[PDB]
Amino acid sequence: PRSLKKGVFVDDHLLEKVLELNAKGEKRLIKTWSRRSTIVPEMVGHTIAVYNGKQHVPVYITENMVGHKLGEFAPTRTYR
Amino acid sequence: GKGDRRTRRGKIWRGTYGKYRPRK
Amino acid sequence: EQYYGTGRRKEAVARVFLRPGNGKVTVNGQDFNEYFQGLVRAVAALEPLRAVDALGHFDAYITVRGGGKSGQIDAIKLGIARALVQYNPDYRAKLKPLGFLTRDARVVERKKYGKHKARRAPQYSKR
Amino acid sequence: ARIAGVEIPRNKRVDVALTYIYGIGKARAKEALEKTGINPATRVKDLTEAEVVRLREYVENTWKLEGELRAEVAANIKRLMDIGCYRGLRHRRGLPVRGQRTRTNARTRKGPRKTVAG
Amino acid sequence: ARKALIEKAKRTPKFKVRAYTRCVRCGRARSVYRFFGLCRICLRELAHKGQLPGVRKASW
Amino acid sequence: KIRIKLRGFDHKTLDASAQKIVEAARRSGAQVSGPIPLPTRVRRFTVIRGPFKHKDSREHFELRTHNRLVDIINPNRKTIEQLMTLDLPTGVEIEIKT
Amino acid sequence: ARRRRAEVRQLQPDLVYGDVLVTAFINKIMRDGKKNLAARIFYDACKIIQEKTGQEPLKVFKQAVENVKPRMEVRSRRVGGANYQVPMEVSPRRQQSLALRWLVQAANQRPERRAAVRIAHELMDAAEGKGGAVKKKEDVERMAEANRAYAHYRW
RNA sequence: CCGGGCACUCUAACGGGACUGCCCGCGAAAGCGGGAGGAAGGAGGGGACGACGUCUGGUCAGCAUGGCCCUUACGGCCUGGGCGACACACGUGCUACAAUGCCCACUACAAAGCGAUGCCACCCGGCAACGGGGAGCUAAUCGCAAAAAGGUGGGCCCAGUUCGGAUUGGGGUCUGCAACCCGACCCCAUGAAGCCGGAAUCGCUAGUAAUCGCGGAUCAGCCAUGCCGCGGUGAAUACG
Ligand SMILES: [K+]
Ligand SMILES: [K+]
Ligand SMILES: [K+]
Ligand SMILES: [K+]
Ligand SMILES: [K+]
Ligand SMILES: [K+]
Ligand SMILES: [Mg+2]
Ligand SMILES: [Mg+2]
Ligand SMILES: [Mg+2]
Ligand SMILES: [Mg+2]
Ligand SMILES: [Mg+2]
Ligand SMILES: [Mg+2]
Ligand SMILES: [Mg+2]
Ligand SMILES: [Mg+2]
Ligand SMILES: [Mg+2]
Ligand SMILES: [Mg+2]
Ligand SMILES: [Mg+2]
Ligand SMILES: [Mg+2]
Ligand SMILES: [Mg+2]
Ligand SMILES: [Mg+2]
Ligand SMILES: [Mg+2]
Ligand SMILES: [Mg+2]
Ligand SMILES: [Mg+2]
Ligand SMILES: [Mg+2]
Ligand SMILES: [Mg+2]
Ligand SMILES: [Mg+2]
Ligand SMILES: [Mg+2]
Ligand SMILES: [Mg+2]
Ligand SMILES: [Mg+2]
Ligand SMILES: [Mg+2]
Ligand SMILES: [Mg+2]
Ligand SMILES: [Mg+2]
Ligand SMILES: [Mg+2]
Ligand SMILES: [Mg+2]
Ligand SMILES: [Mg+2]
Ligand SMILES: [Mg+2]
Ligand SMILES: [Mg+2]
Ligand SMILES: [Zn+2]
Repeated sequence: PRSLKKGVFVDDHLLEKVLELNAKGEKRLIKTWSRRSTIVPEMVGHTIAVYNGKQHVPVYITENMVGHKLGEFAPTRTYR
Repeated sequence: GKGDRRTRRGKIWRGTYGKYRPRK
Repeated sequence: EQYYGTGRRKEAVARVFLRPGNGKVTVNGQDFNEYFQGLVRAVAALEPLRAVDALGHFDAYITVRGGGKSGQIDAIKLGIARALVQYNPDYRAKLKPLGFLTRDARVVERKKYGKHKARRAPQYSKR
Repeated sequence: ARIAGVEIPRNKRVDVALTYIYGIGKARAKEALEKTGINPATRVKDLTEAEVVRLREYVENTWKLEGELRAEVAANIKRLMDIGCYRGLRHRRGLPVRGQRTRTNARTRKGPRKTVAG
Repeated sequence: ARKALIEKAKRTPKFKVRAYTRCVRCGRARSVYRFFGLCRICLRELAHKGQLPGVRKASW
Repeated sequence: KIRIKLRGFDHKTLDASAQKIVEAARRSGAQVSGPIPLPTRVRRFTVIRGPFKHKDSREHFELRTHNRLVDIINPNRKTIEQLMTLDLPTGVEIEIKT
Repeated sequence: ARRRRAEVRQLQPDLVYGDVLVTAFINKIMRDGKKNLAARIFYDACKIIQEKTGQEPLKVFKQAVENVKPRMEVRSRRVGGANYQVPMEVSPRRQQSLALRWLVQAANQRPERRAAVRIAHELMDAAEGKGGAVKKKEDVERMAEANRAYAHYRW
C-alpha cells in the first residue's frame, strides 16, 4: 500500500550516468551512494553497487525489479 | 471500536475525516 | 407583572423570568420537554414551584447557556427559586429548608501535574 | 444461494451474507446490492432466483474473488521474495513487513511466544 | 551545546528542513520554546530573575 | 468613531492609562463610552523544574495579554489637543483606527 | 476513616416514587456514570413489574430488598497464628448495601437478553423468595452459624 | 438581522462578604457538639508555597567549573547507515473481548486554547485523504468547529458475530531535496489473538473514582495510544 506522488523521484547523479552508459554500451557495475532513488526501465540489465552503510553491494537488476528503490535490495543490518 | 479505521468513532479517535466520517 | 432570578450550577447560567399565566415553560424558544425529556432528571428543575404550590400560576421564559443539560437543569432550579423569592419574600422561609436557594459550589477540579487526572496517580510495580 | 464460487451464505441479510464471500467486504457488498437493485434488508432465503442470478452475474466477474484472489496474493508475495526485496526477507523469516518494532510485540507475525533462558 | 554545532544558524542550511532551532542562550537543542527562542531551563532561570516581561508564576 | 485597542502585560498600567485618555477626552469631547474590558489572552508555558529527568516536577508560568476599549464618539479636533501625546505608561501598546 | 466517624451520604429522593432507596438502587445499576440510562433501565423494569404482577412495583421492590438483607455475615480474623472465620451481626446500613448490590449482580447474572427484563425478573423472583440474590443471602447466613463455635471472637 | 437600549448573561479591574460574630448545652480556658441567619461556615473547595538536615541521591550531556587526557586526531565537513536490530524478560499505557452493547440517519448542551509564508468559512472536482478557486480575520466581531457520551428513529439478536481491528496484498493523497531501511493520512480486499485474565499487584473518600470528548506546547511532516490543560455525565464505601 505504498505511495510517492506524480513526478516520480530519481536522483540525477546516476540518472544521467546510466543513460550515458546506454548511449555507448553496458560497461561494468557502478558505484552509488543514493539508495533513495527509484528504479527506471533504462537501468534494467545493468549492475549497481549500492552502499549498505558499510560496503557496496553488486545488485543486478531485472525487469520485475522496476519501481522499487535500490536500498530495498541492499539490507543495512546483519542478523544471525 | 475506537481502533477501527473504517468507523465513525475510529475517525473521531484518530482525529481524521473521510468516507466514514464526512465533513458535511 | 414579571419576576426574575438567575442561578448557576457547574459553569452554567440560566435567566429565569416568571410571568403569571397558564404554566407552560419555555427554554431557548423550545418547549420545556423539547429541550429535556429523554432526561429523567428534568422535572427536578421545576421542584421549587411544586414546593410553593405555584405550577400553573406562573409561566416561565428561560434563557440557558453554559455547561451540560443537567447543570442547566440545576441552574434553572435555582433561578426559579430566586425569582420566586423576589415575588414573595415570605416564600424564603418555606423555600430555604429545601435549600433550593443554595448555590451548588461544586466545580470540576483542576488537573494536577504528575497525576493522570487531578487525583488519579500513575500506577507502579516496584517489581 | 450459491454465489461466486463454492460458498453459500444463508438465512440473514444479503449484505452481511455477501460478507462471507472471500474478496467481498461491507463496501463491495453494499455496492453490489446497490447496482443490482436488491434491498439489502431481505434474508437470503427470501431472494428471488432472478435476484440471485443478477447478483451472481454482477459479482462473479466484476471483481476478482476467492481462489483467484488468493492465488494473486500468493503470487505477489512470491514475487517479492524472488526478486530479493527487503519485504521479501521480512516475509521470508516471518517478521513485520510494514516497519514496526520487533523488540517487543510483533507477536501476531511471530506467532506464539518461544521462551529461553536469561 | 558543542561549539561547532552552533553552526546551526546558517543563511545557507542548503535545505529548509535541515534548519533546526536551538537555545539562543545556552545552545540547547531539545526543549526550545519558539516564543522565547530559549530552552526550558534558561526559560525558568530568566523567568525567576524577572527578565522576561509579563511572565509570572501561574496558579489556579 | 475612533477605534482604540490598548494591550499590555500590566492590568494596572492599562486600566490607569485608559482613564487618562478618557478624562482628557471628556473635557474636550463627547460622553466617552469608556473602557470595555475585553477578554484576556493567556499563554501558558509548562516546564520541568530540573535539568535532568524528574518528569513529575513542572511548575508552569503564564504570560497574559490584557485588553481595553475606549472608542470615543464625536472625533472632535479639539479633543486631539489633550490627546495625541501626553502619557505616563511605558509597557502599553496602542492601536488606532477610524 | 481513622479520625472521624465518616457520616453517611444523604441521597436525593426519587423523581418518581420519591424514595431514597430507589435512588440508591439506581446508583448501583449505574455504569460509567450514566444515570439516565440507569433510570431508563429501572423504570422500564418497573413497568414490567406490572402486567406480570398486579401489585405496585414499589412494594415488590422494597419487599425484595427486605428479603435479600442478611442478618448475619462472617468476617475473617487473625488470632494466635491462624485465621478464623468469625460470625457476627450486620449493621442495617450494610444490610441495605449488600442487598442492593447482590440484587444488581444477580440480575446481570440472569439469562434474559436485555437489562430492564433482567432487573424486573430478578426483583420479582427475589420478592417471592427465590433466585440468585436470595441464594447469596442464604449462603452467607449459612456460612455464619456454621462457624458458630467462633462466635466468642466477635469483637 | 436593522433601529435601539446597559436591565440580564458575559467580559475584566476594584470592592463587599465569614470573625465561633449571634442562640442553647459542656468546659478553668483554648475549644468541642448542635441550631439560627446566610451563597458559603468552624481550614467553604483547589493551587502556588515544601524548615535544620538525610540519601558521598541525580546531572561535568543544558549551562558554568577544578583536575586529568587527545590535539593531521578523542577536533572538523559531508554521503550513507545506526539510535527503529529480535530467541526472549519487565515497566507504563492504548484498543478490546460486547446487548447498561456495536452500526447508520437526524437532532441538542461546554470550557479552555491556538491562528499571516497562519486558521482556512463558502463553491467545484474527487467515494476520501486531498486538489483547484476563494471571502473573512492584526481576530469577545472571521476560522479551527464536529464536541462526545446524551436524545429520537431504524438495523443487528448472543454468534467469535454488523463484537474486536492486529496482520497482510493492492491502489492512492500530503509534507519534505528525499518516506527502502524508517512518516502520517485515505480507499478496496484481508478479519488474527482476544469469551473479563495464575501467583501476585495498582489508583481513588465527592464533583472524587469511572466514563465521554476538546485544546495546546515541541513540530515541514510524524510514529501522541505520551505530556500539560479544559469542560460533559457522574457513582460506591469508610464498623473500625
Ligand atoms: K496469533
Ligand atoms: K496479635
Ligand atoms: K485555602
Ligand atoms: K552528594
Ligand atoms: K474485569
Ligand atoms: K468504551
Ligand atoms: Mg502521482
Ligand atoms: Mg468493528
Ligand atoms: Mg473530567
Ligand atoms: Mg469476506
Ligand atoms: Mg524495526
Ligand atoms: Mg561545551
Ligand atoms: Mg526539525
Ligand atoms: Mg529543536
Ligand atoms: Mg512534588
Ligand atoms: Mg478516634
Ligand atoms: Mg453473586
Ligand atoms: Mg451596569
Ligand atoms: Mg505556608
Ligand atoms: Mg532512543
Ligand atoms: Mg536475538
Ligand atoms: Mg543464538
Ligand atoms: Mg525493566
Ligand atoms: Mg461555521
Ligand atoms: Mg462533494
Ligand atoms: Mg458580536
Ligand atoms: Mg437509540
Ligand atoms: Mg434502538
Ligand atoms: Mg468482523
Ligand atoms: Mg480463538
Ligand atoms: Mg460472546
Ligand atoms: Mg496464565
Ligand atoms: Mg486476588
Ligand atoms: Mg485524601
Ligand atoms: Mg504538531
Ligand atoms: Mg510506526
Ligand atoms: Mg491529542
Ligand atoms: Zn537554554
